[PDB]
Amino acid sequence: MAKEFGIPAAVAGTVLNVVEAGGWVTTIVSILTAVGSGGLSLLAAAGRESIKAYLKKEIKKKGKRAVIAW
Repeated sequence: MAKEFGIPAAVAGTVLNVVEAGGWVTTIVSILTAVGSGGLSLLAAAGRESIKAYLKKEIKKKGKRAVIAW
């Protein structure tokens, strides 16, 4: 999230913590839209898939730490 979307670690970690805690899609969308272009780009990358499901799958694929870095 950091290297490929320019989302800072503190925001990225917050978002992934919400994902892992089973938080609401609305919360994730609000944080990502508020961080600006990087968050908008990440939402775009998810396509039509729920941003929650998309990040869940990225965490499964790469591990949480690597998703933050990404």
